[PDB]
Amino acid sequence: VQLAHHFSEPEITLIIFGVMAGVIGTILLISYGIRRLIKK
Amino acid sequence: VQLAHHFSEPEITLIIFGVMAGVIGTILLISYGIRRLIKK
Repeated sequence: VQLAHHFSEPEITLIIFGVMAGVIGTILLISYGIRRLIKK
Repeated sequence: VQLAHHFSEPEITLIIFGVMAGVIGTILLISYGIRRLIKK
């Protein structure tokens, strides 16, 4: 993870990041649900 | 995933919206995946 920005604050980069973060949270929830289904 | 610009003018408003949008997109993808599998 070497990112690809730093100077100034690209509003698009942060907005994109927020969208990505929401997707990641949903994925994490799905993984937990999948584990519950399996496990045992 | 609109990118033409025309919803949240303010940053936090758009970044927060993007995060919400990402979660929605993930949910849509899951529904599509389920359909490909074919439920019932």
